[PDB]
Amino acid sequence: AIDLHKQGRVVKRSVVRQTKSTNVYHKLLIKLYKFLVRRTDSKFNQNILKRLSSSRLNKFPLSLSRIVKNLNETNKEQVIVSTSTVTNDERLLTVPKLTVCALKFTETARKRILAAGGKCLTFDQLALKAPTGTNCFLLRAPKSREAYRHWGKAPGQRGSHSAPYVRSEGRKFERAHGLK
Amino acid sequence: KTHVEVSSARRKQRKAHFASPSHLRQTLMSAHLSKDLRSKYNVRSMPVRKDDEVLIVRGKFKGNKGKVTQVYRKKWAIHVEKISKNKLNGAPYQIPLSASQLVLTKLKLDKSRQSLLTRKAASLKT
Amino acid sequence: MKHNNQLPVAQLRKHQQFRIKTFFNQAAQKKARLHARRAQAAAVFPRPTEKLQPVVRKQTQRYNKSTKLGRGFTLQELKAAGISAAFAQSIGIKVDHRRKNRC
Amino acid sequence: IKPVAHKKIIKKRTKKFVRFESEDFAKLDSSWRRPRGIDNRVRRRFRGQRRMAKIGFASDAATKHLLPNGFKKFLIRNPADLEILLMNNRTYCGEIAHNISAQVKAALVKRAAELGVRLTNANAK
Amino acid sequence: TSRPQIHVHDAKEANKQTATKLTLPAVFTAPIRTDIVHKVFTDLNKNRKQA
Amino acid sequence: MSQLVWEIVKNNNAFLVKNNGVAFTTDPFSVTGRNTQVGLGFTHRHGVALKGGAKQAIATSLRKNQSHKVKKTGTIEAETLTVKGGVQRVAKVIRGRFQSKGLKQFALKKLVNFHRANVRAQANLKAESKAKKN
Amino acid sequence: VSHLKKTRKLRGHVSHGHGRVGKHRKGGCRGGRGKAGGMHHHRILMEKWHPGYYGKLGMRTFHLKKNPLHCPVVNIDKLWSLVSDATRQKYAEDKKKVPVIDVTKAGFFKVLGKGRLPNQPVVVKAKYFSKTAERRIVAVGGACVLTA
Amino acid sequence: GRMFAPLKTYRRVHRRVNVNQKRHAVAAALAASALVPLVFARGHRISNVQE
Amino acid sequence: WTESAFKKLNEIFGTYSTTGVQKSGYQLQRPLLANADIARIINSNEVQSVV
RNA sequence: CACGGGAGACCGAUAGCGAACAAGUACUGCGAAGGAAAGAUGAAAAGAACUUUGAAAAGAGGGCUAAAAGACUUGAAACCGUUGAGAAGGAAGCUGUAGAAGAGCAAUAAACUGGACGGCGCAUAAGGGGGAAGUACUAAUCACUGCAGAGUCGAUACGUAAA
RNA sequence: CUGACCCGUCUUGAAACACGGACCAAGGAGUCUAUCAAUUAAGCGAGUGAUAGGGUGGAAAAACCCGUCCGCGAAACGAAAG
RNA sequence: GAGUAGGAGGGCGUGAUCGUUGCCUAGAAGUAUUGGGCGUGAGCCUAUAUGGAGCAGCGAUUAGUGCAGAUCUUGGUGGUAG
Ligand SMILES: [Mg+2]
Ligand SMILES: [Mg+2]
Ligand SMILES: [Mg+2]
Ligand SMILES: [Mg+2]
Ligand SMILES: [Mg+2]
Ligand SMILES: [Mg+2]
Ligand SMILES: [Mg+2]
Ligand SMILES: [Mg+2]
Ligand SMILES: [Mg+2]
Ligand SMILES: [Mg+2]
Ligand SMILES: [Mg+2]
Ligand SMILES: [Mg+2]
Ligand SMILES: [Mg+2]
Ligand SMILES: [Mg+2]
Ligand SMILES: [Mg+2]
Ligand SMILES: [Mg+2]
Ligand SMILES: [Mg+2]
Ligand SMILES: [Mg+2]
Ligand SMILES: [Mg+2]
Ligand SMILES: [Mg+2]
Ligand SMILES: [Mg+2]
Ligand SMILES: [Mg+2]
Ligand SMILES: [Mg+2]
Ligand SMILES: [Mg+2]
Ligand SMILES: [Mg+2]
Ligand SMILES: [Mg+2]
Ligand SMILES: [Mg+2]
Repeated sequence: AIDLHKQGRVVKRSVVRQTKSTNVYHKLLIKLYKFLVRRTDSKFNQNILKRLSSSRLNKFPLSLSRIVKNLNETNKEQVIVSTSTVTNDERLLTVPKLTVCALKFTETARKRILAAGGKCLTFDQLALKAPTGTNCFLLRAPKSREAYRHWGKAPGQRGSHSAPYVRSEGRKFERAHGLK
Repeated sequence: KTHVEVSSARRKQRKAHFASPSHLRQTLMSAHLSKDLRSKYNVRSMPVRKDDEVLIVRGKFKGNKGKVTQVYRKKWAIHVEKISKNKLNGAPYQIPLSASQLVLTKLKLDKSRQSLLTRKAASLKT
Repeated sequence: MKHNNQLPVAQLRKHQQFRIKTFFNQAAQKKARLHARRAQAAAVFPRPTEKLQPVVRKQTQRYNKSTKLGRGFTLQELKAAGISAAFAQSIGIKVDHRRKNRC
Repeated sequence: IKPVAHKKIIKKRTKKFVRFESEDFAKLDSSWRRPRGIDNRVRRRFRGQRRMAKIGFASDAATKHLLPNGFKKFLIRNPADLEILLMNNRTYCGEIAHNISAQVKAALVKRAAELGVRLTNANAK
Repeated sequence: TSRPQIHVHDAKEANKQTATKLTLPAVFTAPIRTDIVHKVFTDLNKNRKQA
Repeated sequence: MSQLVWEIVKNNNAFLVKNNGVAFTTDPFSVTGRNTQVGLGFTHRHGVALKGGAKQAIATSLRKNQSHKVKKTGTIEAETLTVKGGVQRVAKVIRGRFQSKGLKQFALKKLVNFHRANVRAQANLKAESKAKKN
Repeated sequence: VSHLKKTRKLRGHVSHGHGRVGKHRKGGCRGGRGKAGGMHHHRILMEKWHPGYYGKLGMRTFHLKKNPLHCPVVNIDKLWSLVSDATRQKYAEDKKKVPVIDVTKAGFFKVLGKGRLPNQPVVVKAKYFSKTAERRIVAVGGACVLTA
Repeated sequence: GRMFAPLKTYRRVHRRVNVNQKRHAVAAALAASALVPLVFARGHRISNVQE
Repeated sequence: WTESAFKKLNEIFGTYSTTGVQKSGYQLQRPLLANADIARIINSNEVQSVV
């Protein structure tokens, strides 16, 4: 008998989600990056693996405007890789020359990036280009969603700015003085 | 099958068969014609009658040939002369037969028959 | 009544058992409509399927920008066409007597 | 006759695990079930009671699924399965299904002797 | 993704390629995702039922 | 491919038979009866089928890649060789087609066992024709 | 469906995970049916997750007609995104005449400025404009036109 | 006596698939139909078939 | 397949250059990996130099 | 709802309408009203001839039949009788460990692999030439990518008052 | 030889002088419809998706194409004028 | 390496549907077993006997899917007891 927490069987939450997707291709891409991860001591690949094993919802959108906004002098020559789907921002007027690598390009994002003199890359290609991730730029998109506003603090606790779940927005809906 | 109004249900058909009124039954129980007769009337099958000559094609009694004594439609039986079995007390009893296991060697001929045959041949060859 | 989820909105409060509607006829119904239409053509053969419909603007501020098929022609219009309502009707034209031209 | 190497096969417990109080009733069969009772002796590990089914009891991975004749058990459904035993001949023994008819049995026995395969259900006269 | 030319065979003859050689359509290119076949097949089967 | 096909057919293959959670395959070209990338002949490149004929002749079937050609050599599944030397011939053929150590061992197994098999079969066919006659 | 559901894994556990003490019972346990006692024993619920549920707000509309209140909004940033690329480029190079964008045909009525505009000149035909919409439109080298 | 949940007519059996996924499905299906390993893997007998 | 069949296949579906006609804007799936051989990719120069 | 049609990821004789059947029947209630149970011998009655003992039911012989399957398909459990092997001084059963007796067409066992040689029957070996098919390379050709003339189809908030 | 109270249940407390259970077979209890949410796999993405309905189609209620509107997102804050 | 209430992960067994691989008058299902074995366990395979027409595996789809109890339903039976 020993007094160890969780009996030394403590589960490790520090790990990479085992993905259940069914596109045979994700599983394969993943075989690839498992290789690159154990046999390459490059953080970049390990990173790619963690983020490609993401919850369907945990993959977040990259927009052309997002890329454009994050660009340094060196960011421009560098391969841009998002772990996610890349999409067009209709409100981006001129589109730079880009070599981008994502999982998925909205056909609009593709058309505009290509017709601007750009190149679209897939991770099997990226592997071949720079396994160490040399001169590569890994884009982590910003995280927004509606769910987030119902979370946080509860709706009507002191200083709660969180949103209530309501079936309609009207003067009559949870917009009237509560029972105070 | 081509037609929505054709019942494919086991139930409905079995029903039709066993619920068959006499006249339709006679049709349902019918025999196959001899090579000769087939050729003569240009007709494959014929509904059996009580005066016909037949050959038992299949059964312990296969191979025997004779006249049809009784068409007992209710019992679903055809009786053929000398197709009986004898009982230990010395009492004879007929042995029933399913038409579709018979073959028609010689028909009972008469006007109505000939007309039927004629219609069949008619749609057939034409 | 337990968690943070949105206040339910009762549905089955009355006896709905008597009040349910089922959509299986839909399958056959579509079909029926088809044949109806077709049998119309055949019986109407030399003539067109749908009778003549004028056009107007829609009735709402938001709909004004769009175009809509009217039920009938304005007597004013038949006049400028030179047709009597009766005749236009013998022709396959659709007439509507309560509609008026303000433009 | 093609045995392979054994670790000596060691069986942790022989006696079947009998469902509690199933000797008392006809309505109760002996197929094991785990007592949820609140008072339940067994569920509580009372000194003297059955030790209920446990994992410490699972036989070692090496001997697990080993026949007393030395082979792993392979079930013959159709003829085809036989042939598979060819590349596997030394590891497994054949077992011909009960649903397979006498003629097809002799057939598969012949085929077995040919493919050099061992048969547990083989007909001995 | 290969798009080799495919021979259009002749019926009258056991094995004869007609003079016609046709480059392969992209449909045959399409990724083989089983997920999508699965879901779709499932639901579409379900669509035949009578209540 | 062998990768994509693995993932595709690993579970649903029509050559599949299970025993106590051990998956075996009916594949004629299987180098091991068991269902594994390697066991599965219709998937990867190395697979062999062997049939007896004309007293020594082994029909060797060399799993061959999917082919669009001018002439059709054999079944799309594979290539078909009649070998009269059989055992020795096929042993060579194997040595050529299976470079790695294991695959060699396995194929060869398929051979030894195959052959002795075909020998017994011969004996039996003999006794059978002499049974039909006498 | 069915074989995924809890029941299957609950068979033989006697309480169906409803508890031995508190088992699964009728409305009394729900705390009364529906929105029952929201104001009383359910106070905490209502207050906490649907605050402002009970009460009244300002002005009754006896018959509210939405159709005439209908006013889709557009922002400056999406303007050039409405008309094709052909247009804005061809009049970037050509200063002879300037582009007219009808927000109307796109199904929008008021134009609000949101982002900023290319320095290339435009005319925009809309039902309404925001002080800033007009600001940025004019400053760009562009013009605002009132439609109905 | 009556059932646990007497079963109704209005149980919703039929499901509706997004067009794009119906299509993607048919596609990937066709894609599949083109490779020997797969159709052989389905149990079809293609041995004497050519191309 | 027929000729008419096989040929219409493309018009109906389309290809990574063009949309489909019959599907009126259907674009076939965009592959996740150009090359489905992880063999090629794990086993090439770039890979192993670094490995 | 009535008479018709067809159908089903329904049910399958304690299910399915209450009723697969002389079922809204038998039966009960002054009455309004209540309301069940109950389907499968066999391919064919060939439904058990005849002898014998019985007052009779029936038994023993004998026979039909693929089989008695004989008021009838299969024929589980509870319960009961017979036959076998055991056991018991105010109950029984049971975990762990050994032993005894009883019942047995036996599931385990010194076999298996190879070298050399012998006796038998069958095939034709390695090595060498050879080199169809295969893979790899590689010019000339050619799918695909790229560029792209002429015809036909389409699109187009480029353009015109429309063209 | 050593160990061995009757199970199920409610209870702080059950072998209880707590309740149900003489025995056996078959039957026998978290479903179905709707609603919102969180998570997981899918598709597409500033868009997305139809429904109704049209049009074709297998023997067949499938399927396959069309579907000017509509939903929901894309703008919010106000009782409201705005 | 304990565990009631409770939760999670894997697995056993049962209908029916779309597939795939097969078995059966040379005897399927069902049934009995002091025959031989396999799983820690749901359960399994075989043998013999009976039986006399249908069955089974594998991948999915779906569920009126697993009973010792509810003074539970219907039916059949005990001890009391000649
Ligand atoms: Mg310990
Ligand atoms: Mg408001
Ligand atoms: Mg006929
Ligand atoms: Mg009607
Ligand atoms: Mg055991
Ligand atoms: Mg669950
Ligand atoms: Mg529990
Ligand atoms: Mg007697
Ligand atoms: Mg018998
Ligand atoms: Mg007894
Ligand atoms: Mg004694
Ligand atoms: Mg005793
Ligand atoms: Mg004694
Ligand atoms: Mg003691
Ligand atoms: Mg007891
Ligand atoms: Mg007491
Ligand atoms: Mg009480
Ligand atoms: Mg529809
Ligand atoms: Mg909105
Ligand atoms: Mg059922
Ligand atoms: Mg027999
Ligand atoms: Mg099984
Ligand atoms: Mg027998
Ligand atoms: Mg299953
Ligand atoms: Mg039961
Ligand atoms: Mg019971
Ligand atoms: Mg009594």
